[PDB]
Amino acid sequence: AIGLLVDDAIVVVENVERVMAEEGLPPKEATRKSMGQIQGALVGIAMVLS
Amino acid sequence: LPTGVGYDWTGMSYQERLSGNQAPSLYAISLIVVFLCLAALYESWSIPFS
Amino acid sequence: DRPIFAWVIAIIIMLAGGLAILKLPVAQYPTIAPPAVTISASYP
Amino acid sequence: FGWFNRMFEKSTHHYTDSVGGILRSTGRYLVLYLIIVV
Amino acid sequence: DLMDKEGKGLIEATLDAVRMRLRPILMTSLAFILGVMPLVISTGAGSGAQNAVGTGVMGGMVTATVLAIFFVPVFFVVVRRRFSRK
Repeated sequence: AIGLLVDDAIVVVENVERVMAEEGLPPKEATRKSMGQIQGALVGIAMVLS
Repeated sequence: LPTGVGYDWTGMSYQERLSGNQAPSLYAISLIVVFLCLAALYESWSIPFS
Repeated sequence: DRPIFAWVIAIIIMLAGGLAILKLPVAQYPTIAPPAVTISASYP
Repeated sequence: FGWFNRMFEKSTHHYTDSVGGILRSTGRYLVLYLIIVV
Repeated sequence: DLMDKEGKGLIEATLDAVRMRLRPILMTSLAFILGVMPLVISTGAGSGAQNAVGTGVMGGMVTATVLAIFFVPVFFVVVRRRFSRK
């Protein structure tokens, strides 16, 4: 499981790191709109691993 | 063999094994539901096949 | 509302439901009478 | 570091340049997919 | 999320997609391989079952990233399934 656990934790974390360079923005709104794209997958991937 | 001689499989083995009959049925339904769950969050007839 | 999402909910019931027909008794009337144990000896 | 300078050199050229190269073709890498299934 | 919301990109949306996420595919997968490393070998006496687990994942992660992110589908698929007809 450890393999498919930091996997999920890495996608959220580093996608914020993208928004803090691609379009320089550290604040809370960068973390929110980053998982506007990611959240769609996060629930779908949960249903296919199930 | 001669008359009055039958047989019966005794006696741990089995009822239905694992790499045998079972595995085909397990992987079978695994594909059926994976396709359905790649549609509640996607909407197409192409995304699931990828 | 959208189709695809609602149709995956219905296809779960296509399996789950029909799976119960292949995995649950097909018997007649259920258990109703109060269960009674019966002793039985014999003096010939 | 030259470690970060390396990673962006692969991601821009090399990798992604050859991603456009393979996408141009199709018939060869489909025959390669079916070879993998064999 | 690029194709519909932003711009189409017939083959410049699938290309532009990994243009900004080759990092997490090889960051998760390289961190996965190294976490499975102590099971493949290293330990080989106390638990011989560790060899049975980690051998079939180290194999199925070398060929699940260096192949998927490249040459063979997870790119080619989206082209001929979505596009090319309807």
